[PDB]
Amino acid sequence: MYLTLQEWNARQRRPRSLETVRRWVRESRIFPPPVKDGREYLFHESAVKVDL
Amino acid sequence: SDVLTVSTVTQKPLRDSVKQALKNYFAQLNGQDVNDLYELVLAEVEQPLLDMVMQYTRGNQTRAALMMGINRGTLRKKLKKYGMN
Amino acid sequence: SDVLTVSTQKPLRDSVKQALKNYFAQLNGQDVNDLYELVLAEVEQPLLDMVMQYTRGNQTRAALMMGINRGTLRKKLKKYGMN
DNA sequence: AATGTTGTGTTTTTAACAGACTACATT
DNA sequence: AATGTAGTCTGTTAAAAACACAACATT
Repeated sequence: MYLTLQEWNARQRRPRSLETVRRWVRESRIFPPPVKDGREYLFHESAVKVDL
Repeated sequence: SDVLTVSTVTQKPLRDSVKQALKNYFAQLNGQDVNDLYELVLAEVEQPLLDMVMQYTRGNQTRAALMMGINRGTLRKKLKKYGMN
Repeated sequence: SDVLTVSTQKPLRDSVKQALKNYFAQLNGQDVNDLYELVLAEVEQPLLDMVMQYTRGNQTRAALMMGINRGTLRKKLKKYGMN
């Protein structure tokens, strides 16, 4: 049920650039916040972008 | 049925053009010893593919790496190899 | 002057160039995401086919011919189903 | 009989990978 | 304002390498 940043971005309504979505993670704009196992982030299926 | 083909006029798969280019390369082999035939075939094929994708994205590296399914860094490192920046 | 050529003698890089120009045209709006492995597989399968006929099934000779590890050769052969 | 090759493990090394982040451009 | 890109960096890790060797093969 955990996807990579690459996969989760594609599943979204409007997929953005990888560098932007990584900034979203850096700026905590995605809940639930994804853990970082090793070199990559693991998103949850349900995760969305909360508008601060 | 094959996705990558050339025009010869019949549509021959690219695997044929490689098979024929090695049969010709093996015939030219006047007893010489081949020690890095992989790097030689790869360099002859990476350089054209890099040129064509980069042309298609109009020089957008990110769109080009995303196209080939490779890291943007290894795209940049392979462009530096074949001297394309 | 080019080591790898196909029959006038045109280099192999030209045959690749024409194949992609043909590929890009056929793409009716489809999105590409794996073009490298698609091309590499179309080139690794014949080159393995050729040095295996050249060394007559001698894996050790074929691997040294290409400049790759013998296991790497074995691994790529298992990939394209050349057991 | 001697010598090379396969099959298949180890262990080390190289190369790809995802990401961070800034200056600048595009939307 | 938010997003996209190039360029330059970090880490993590998977591919590739080097090597070892009893088995079977070739000469």
